[PDB]
Order: sequence, then C-alpha cells, then structure tokens
Amino acid sequence: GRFKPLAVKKKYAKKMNQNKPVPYWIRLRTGNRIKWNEKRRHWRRTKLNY
Amino acid sequence: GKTVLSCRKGNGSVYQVHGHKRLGSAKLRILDYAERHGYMRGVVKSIEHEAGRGAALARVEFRHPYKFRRVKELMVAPEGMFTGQSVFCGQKAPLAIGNVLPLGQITEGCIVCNVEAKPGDRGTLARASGDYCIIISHNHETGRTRLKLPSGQKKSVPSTSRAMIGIISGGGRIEKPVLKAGNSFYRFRGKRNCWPKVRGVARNPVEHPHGGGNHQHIGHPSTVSRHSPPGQKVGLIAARRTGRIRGGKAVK
Amino acid sequence: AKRTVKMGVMGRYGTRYGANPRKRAKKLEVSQHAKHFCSFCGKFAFRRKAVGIWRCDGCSKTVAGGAYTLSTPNNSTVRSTVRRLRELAKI
RNA sequence: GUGGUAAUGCGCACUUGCCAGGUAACAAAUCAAUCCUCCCACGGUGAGCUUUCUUUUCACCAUAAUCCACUUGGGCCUUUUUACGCGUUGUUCGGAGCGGGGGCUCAAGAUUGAAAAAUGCAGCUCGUACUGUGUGAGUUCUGCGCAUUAAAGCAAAAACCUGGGGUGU
RNA sequence: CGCAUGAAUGGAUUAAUGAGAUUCCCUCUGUCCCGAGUUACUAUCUAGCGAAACGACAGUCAAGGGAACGGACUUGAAGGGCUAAGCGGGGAAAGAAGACCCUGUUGAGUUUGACUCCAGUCUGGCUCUGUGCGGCGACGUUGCUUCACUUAUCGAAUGAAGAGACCAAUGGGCGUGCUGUAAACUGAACCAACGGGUCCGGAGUCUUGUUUCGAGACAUCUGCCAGAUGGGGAGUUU
RNA sequence: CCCAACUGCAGACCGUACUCAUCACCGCAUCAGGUCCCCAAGCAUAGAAUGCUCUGGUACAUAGAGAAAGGUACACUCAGGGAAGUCGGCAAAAUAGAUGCGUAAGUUCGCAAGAAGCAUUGGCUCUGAGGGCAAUUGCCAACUCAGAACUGCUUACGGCGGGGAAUCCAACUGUAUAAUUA
RNA sequence: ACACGAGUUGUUCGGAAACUGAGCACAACGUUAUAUCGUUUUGUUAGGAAAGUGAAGGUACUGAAAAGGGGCAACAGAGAACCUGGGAUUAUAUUCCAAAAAGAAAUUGCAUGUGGG
RNA sequence: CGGGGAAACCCAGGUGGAGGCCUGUAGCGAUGCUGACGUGCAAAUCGCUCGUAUGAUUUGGGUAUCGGAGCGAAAGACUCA
Repeated sequence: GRFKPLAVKKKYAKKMNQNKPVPYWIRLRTGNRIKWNEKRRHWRRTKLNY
Repeated sequence: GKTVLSCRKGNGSVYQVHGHKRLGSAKLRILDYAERHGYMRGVVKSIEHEAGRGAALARVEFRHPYKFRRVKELMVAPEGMFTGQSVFCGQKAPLAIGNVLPLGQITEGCIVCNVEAKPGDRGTLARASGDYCIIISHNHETGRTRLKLPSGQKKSVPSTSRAMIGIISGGGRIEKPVLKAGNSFYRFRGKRNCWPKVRGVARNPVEHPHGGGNHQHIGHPSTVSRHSPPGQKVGLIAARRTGRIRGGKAVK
Repeated sequence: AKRTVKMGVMGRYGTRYGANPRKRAKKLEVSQHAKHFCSFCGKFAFRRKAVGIWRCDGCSKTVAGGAYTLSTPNNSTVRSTVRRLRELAKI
C-alpha cells in the first residue's frame, strides 16, 4: 500500500541494506569462516510483517 | 454445563439498550422555587419520536428562571398536546390537559399521567403509550394521595408530588396485529437484542433446565420457587395460579 | 373499475397471512393513511407521521394524538371531564 | 448606512461580554435529467476498398481551474377578486387568498467575454513554414423536501453564518 | 374392542407455499429389450522432467494334516528364461494400536430421589443504635412494646438554586413570603434604572448550624454466628 | 488603533516507487480456492442473460507423433417398442420466446394460473394509424403497432417452463449441522 | 532469478496540526492479601476546592461572566486553498517546468506603502 | 371519466406502481448427479443442475462480549484446518 508510518518505513530501509552479499575480500581475512551471507532474504519467502 | 441465556443477559454485553438514535431521557421540568411557589410557562416547540418508544415526545421550551438563556425540556406528550401550545407547570398552574400540577391540587377523580412517585422525581410512572393513572382521594391529615395506576394496583404518593393531566400519546400500537416476522425486526432494533427467541425445550440440556430430548417436554414442573438460584429459575416463577383464568384476573 | 372485492388495501399481502388477522389490521391500516379533520384550520389535512405524531398540511401543526387515529376514544372523555372538572372548581 | 407600497436592492465600523437561529446534516418511487458516453446529421483531412458495386467504409474534428456581463423549475410581494377554476405521468391545491397582469428572490443552466491559441490534434510543404478545427438512446449531479414501508420515521461536533441586544454615542 | 390415537405435552381441518416424503396418468426418451457409430481429452509410443503408497523373505497348483481356509511342510501334477498392454480371482492386499462387544478397582459429557459438600436466596439472634411521655411483663432495674421525635443509616433529586423562622414555646443565654395564568392556539426580557447619607437601599433580616425532599431507629443498612432450602455448581461412586 | 483594494516576503511535517492478483496478499508453492472500491464501447436482444467484434491485453498454462481396449466430458446421434430398466423415471429426453383466444376443482376471494389447451410467427413490395414547429397552409425529426399482395421453409444460432389427479408433514418468506444429514 | 548502478520531489493531493461516533481508560475515587479490578456520555470524572481565562472600571490592580479534569478512537463519516498544457523521464508527477516560469489562479500568516476612518 | 339506482350503494374503462410477491443477472447460497477428483487444482475443490435475488437482504472498516467461559432463528453450531 501507499500508507506507512515513518518508523515502519525505516525498518524496511534497514532490512533492504542488510540483503547485500558478503564482500569478496572479507573471505580472505586470516582465520575466516563466513562464506556466503546466511541472513539473506527474498520477499517471496519469509515475510517481514513490519 | 453452560450458563443459561437469561443469566448471560445480566452481563450486558450484546444485550444492552441500543439507544443511539434516542434523544435522551424524558423527564418533567426540574422542581424549582418557581415550580413550587408559582408556575413556569413554556411553549411546545415540536413533537417527535424516539426510536424504540411507542409514545410521542415533546420539546417544551421554558425560559430560565435565573440566568438569561432559554432551557429546553423533553417530556412525554399527553394526548392532545399540539405544537405552539403553552404548557403551565407549577403550583398555581390551572387544571388543563398537559399542564403539570402538584398532585395534591388536582380535584378528586381526574385522569393523570406521568406521575412522579417521589416529590422531586420528575415522573416515573404512567409513562407508557396510552397509559394513565386515576387519582382517587387526597388524605389531608397524613398528606397522601391514593391512586390506581395502570396495573390496577392502588398506591399512595405524597401529595407534593407532581403530575401531568391527560392520557399518554401513543394509544394502541398493541391493538394492531404485526402479521410478519419482518415487522418484528425493526421492532426491537430500536430496543434491544430480545429476538428472535428460541424456546427452552428446543435447546440442549447443558444450556437450559428444559433441555431434554426424545419428546420436547419439560419433564419436571415448570413452576419454580422464589428461592431458586440464578440459572435455575426458569419458566413460571413462583406461580400462584396457572393455566387459563376463567374468571377473576385479580390485580397482580 | 373496482379491482378487488373485499381485500382492499390488504391485497398487497397476496394469499398470505390469513383472513381474520388481515381483516383486523385493515381497520387500523386505513385509519392512519386517512386524512383527519383539523379543528384548527378546518381542512381534513392530518397525516400520520411516526407513531402518534399527526401533522396538518394546512396548519403545519403537529399533534400528539396517537396510534392509528387522531383522538383515541377515551381521549374524548378525558378532555370532556377536565373541561367539566376545571369548570366545576372555578365556582 | 441607505433606496423600493412591498417580495427585497446597494458596498465607516466592533461583537467567541451575553443570547437566539441557521449551514455542517444525512431520505424511497415515479417523471424530467447535468458533466459525459453512444448513435444519427453536416463535411473538412488522411487512410481502406475498387473485375463489378459503394455521392462510399474507418480515424480525428478538442478548450481545464479562475473571474466577468436569456430559459426552466420553486418560494414570495403588490394588484384585480375566486366556488368553480389552476395543475402533474402520478396518489393535488385555494378566502388561512386559486386564476390573470406586473414585479422580488432562489436553484440549475444557456449565452457573450477575460484565460485562449501562444495550446492540443491531424495533414501537408523544402528541421523548418503553411492548411483544417438533435423534440435520438443512456447518464443520480440536480429538481428533492417536515422527504419511503414504518409497532422502521433515518447520527453528532468542531469550524463557519446571520440576527437579537449592545458598543460606537 | 385403537399392542400403545386424542385435545397449547395441543386435537381436527387447511387455500397459497416447498431443492421435504409417497402413489398413479399423459408427454418424452439408449433406463431397458440390446446394444452400434462418431468426437475432444486421456491411457497408448516419443522428447524433457520425474515422485508416493507399499516393502520380513518371497511368489503355479490339487489333496492331506495343522492354530481345525498354505507361497513354503507331506504325497502327487505342472514349471526354459526375459518381457509390453490390460485385468481386478488371490496375496485371509493397502489405511487406522476395532468405533461394535467385554474387560480395567481408567475416564469424560449430561441427568436425578445416589453419596459428599459449596455459592445464591430466605429466616433467627446480637450488632449497627439515638431521644420523650407511656403500655404490657419480670425480679428500683430489665425484657418487650404502642406512639410522637431526629442526628446514625437508608431511597431519591439538584449545576447541592432560595429550608425554617419572624405568625415566638413545654425554646435558648386575616394571610405567609404573595407583579404574572384559569382551556390552549409559538413576540421580547442579561451585563440596574433610580432613590438615600464612597457606603446603604432597590433586592426584608435572623440561624441551637443539616443541600432539599421521603422514610427513620425500622430494614432492602453493616459485620459475625446459627438453621432451612439448594443438580444452579463441585468431587467421587454406581 | 481599526477598515478597504493592492503589493512585499514566507508557506514547515510524513506517505508518494511497484503490486492488488489463473504469479507480487492468505492458503507450506508462481495452488482451478478465497479477497473491499472506482471507470465500463459496437451489433443481435427485454438484456450487465448469452453469442461474435473495434480500442486495451494476451498466445503463458509442458509439448510432438497419433484410430487399441477401458475411461472422463462445461459432446452428439439411433431402426421397432417406450419405464418392460431400477429401491425409486437416477441420468437423459422432453417443454420453451412473443402475440391472440381459452382456462377446472379447491379458496383465507388474494389466488389457483404460464393451470390445462388451441393458433399465429419468415422474406419481400406496399397501405393505414400514432406527432413537433412556424406563419387552413408550409417545412421537419424519431420510432412503434396494425392490415394487405406476392414469395419461401430442409421447421434450421444463442437463450428460454414438461404438465395433470391425490395422500403425509410444516401455514408462508427466513434460519440452520464450515468438511457425509437443508 | 542473480549480479551491479539508479529510481519515490507537493503552500493546495491523503494524513497530522483541528471534528465528533460505536467505543477505549489516564487522572480521581473506591475495592482487593495484591491493581495486573470496577466506575469513567442518559450532559460527561471525582464527598467534589481540578476554571490561571478577564466584561465593565482603575492604569497590569480590581473581578462581572462562564457548573460538570486530560486525552485518544474515521486514510470510506465531518473537514480540505489548483488547474490543464509539455519535447518533463530508462524509471516519479494535479509533486517536476524560472522571466515570455508553457502558464493561468486560489488561500494562510505578518509587514510597508498609498485611500478612508 | 362513464353507466345504473328513489335511496343505499353497485357495475365498466383508464391511471397508479403495492408486496419478507413470481421469472431472471451480479451477489449470497449449496439440491441432485450419491457426476469429476478422491497419493487432487484443493487437509472440502471442480462441472452441469438447483435455492433466493427490495429484504428477517449482501457487504468493507471500526468497535463490543470469550474458557467451566463466550455467542447461538438451537445443529453440541461456532470461538484462527
């Protein structure tokens, strides 16, 4: 819909930023574990209800 | 088992008065100094209809006895009360239809409506369409006035009580058959959630003491004691009589 | 012509609610849709509005008269007795 | 403040000190019906069809808000008096003032201008200049409410408005 | 002569109405005699994709006995292997720790004349709880009690808006607060004019004091104690 | 200090994408289910029924070859008989639009009733009737109904009631066991 | 799908500032061993002293008048001052366009100037 | 509007548009096939047929009443499969 509180708009603003993939260099840190981002998301599944 | 439906109406959840479309309470004018020592004179500004009342109300506009302003009272119109009429209310007020006199001032056998059972009550009784009291006798020592009412019982009101002369507006209503479930619909719509009403023998035994089975039937006498607890009192509550009244109908 | 023998205003309930209850409503049904004499102007102008509210078309007066008619039969006594019962006290 | 016999017209002030009333505010059906849509008529530009036929078939032909200066329907005044007459598709109305003459006002429009052709659209010319610009069927905005069957009678308040009284005096 | 019909536990009728129950008739028909042909989409074969139910091991029969109805054992008869589409006789086929029935010192929903109690409603006593003249009793006191009171308390109304008095005792140290109305039929009223010497009037003053009205020591008041009722509700058994 | 017509400067806050569904939501999913509101063309027709079409939008739903049996169908037909089938006319067939005539018992006088039943219908060329406006006369629009002559039927889209004689029950409209009982 | 950049523009559009409705429950009061309970719109809280406003007058005192505390609940009710044109876009628009604003208006606040009082 | 009658009233033609009225869309339902499906399109769907369709109608948002309790035109219905 068009309506939204602004407080709710930001929560989706944050969650849009967090969907980016794991940087390529950060795999190369010495003693590194993280490979691909495990918290990624797609609106088609697991819907935020904010 | 489950609670009986006559008990669930006691919560007042869904079963409260609707009363949105209503105009407010209908009372006689306040009892004032002028009301007691004199009369205040208003004028009937309109005659209209509460949703869910069978009578016809009246907006009567007095003038304020103290400040400069004009107060509007809403009372239950007598029979021939017409728009533009001047209504007198007080002790000096002459005896005429629609005027409000203190009930000790009214003759002997007059027809009276909208009585107040307590001197300052602004009227509680004989307020239903077509109903009127008949004042019987004034007792000049004790200061009481005996009168019959609509149910035939005869009561004694303190004679400083006020009264309105003449029968109440509506009349009838009852004398006309409804003919359909449909006219019974908006009937109570302006009143309550009273309707339609499932009779007890149809409903299951948890919900009602009549809730029996193979053959719709009560199975135990339907007359119930006065001391029966809530959820039990059902049917005829402490009936002195039962069945057809063949002659008699003594006032109940 | 005359398009019903008896039923009259009740022909709108076609076969339906039974002879005697229809016939009993018909009285009170034609009463309220009748035009009643207005003792103020003199026309027969009153129409029933709501229950008991009777408005004159010539006068624009409204009256509390009630039910399906202007004056219920025991109103006439109540109005005549007090005309008597006021008059008797004045002397 | 001030004109008209009058319905009411015209543009020194302040009034939420107080009061009174309005707007906001609600409603069937029938009939008529606004913007607008469709169809027909007129004929201008391009296109389609062409063995034969078709003065032809298809598309387009537009004017926003805002602000200025005859018709239809209602309420009303003055005049002449009416008891049969006026009027609707329709269940009406009048000495508590019908009908007629002449007027006042309100509602919905029509019209002529400002805006506004400088725009839009189409065609065409050697990325420019030119050319073109209805007594029909629907339609709920409206007439329209003290307004529907009704033992159904159809929310309220802010905010605004005018008056009473007063201030100016 | 109704096993066992019957009167608002409603009896008897009943036009109109019904996706209600039933029976005949006309019409019509592949419902049928008795089946036949045609169509789309399947099944069928292919390309791509590609599961589940189920699964001890397995799988041809006759007879015998057996847990008394065998794929296996006994004695016979069949049996070359591998396959595609069907089919529904068997696998006492698949689903689901039989819902029927019984059992268990397992329940649960309801009912009542079960056993056992609980709220609710009523009832008694004390209490709340005061004052005065009295009447009946009991042994000056006390139980009860008629009546007249008003401050506890209770019921109501009001924007707590005008009580009572002045009219004076069983007190204390003419009338009764009074412009207006007498069937009714829609007008208005404010923010003092004015008089008297900035005050006092206009607009009476006073207070053993309640806001006013009704009831009133009563009960529908309050609390505890006591009994009756009590499937409305609880526990458990049967 | 107020009023009047202009002028001067300023006019802050949040949403604003996209979707609203045979794929954007809920139903474990891009699920033949469900989900409020607004705009709504042409012809046939009584029409928002139903059939086809210009603007807009689509060719996405796994496909190809293809005559087995057996099936499913928002698919048909059948000689003679016509309910003998079957628990039972289940399913199918049948009836059918509009106009005119006609219509029983029973009845609460309202109905029953579209009772039942009979007949007409196209195409073409004509004729009559039904009005408006302007000053008897002149000019004009938009449709409907009736009648006639000639000529044709292979009875030919879609859509659209089978009907009658009685018994039982409930008076009627309504509600009602979402997912076996309406 | 995935990856990498970009995209949502308002004095007037919707809300809020500022309406009331079915209703809700903060204060207050009362209950409860305990508030995490009840009352709280029939004109309106509370045994209840909840007004911070100021008519007239005297020069920031004097006191008429006003009874009934605070707030929320409507993106379909009430209320609301703006319209089209475009070559203004890959994607937003009654939102953007700048001197010939493509332009034409409406309205709120304050302020100066001229005209009047 | 006309006709009949001494009267009371009675007949006929139009207008009008009443009804929990009838046919029929959407809408709301859910009768029959005991049709499809029945490891589905679907943990109740689909096809034709059928009920009602100006009313006790259908529907959005808000708001109120729930666990021995709520709500119920009463079926042990419903209270997030």
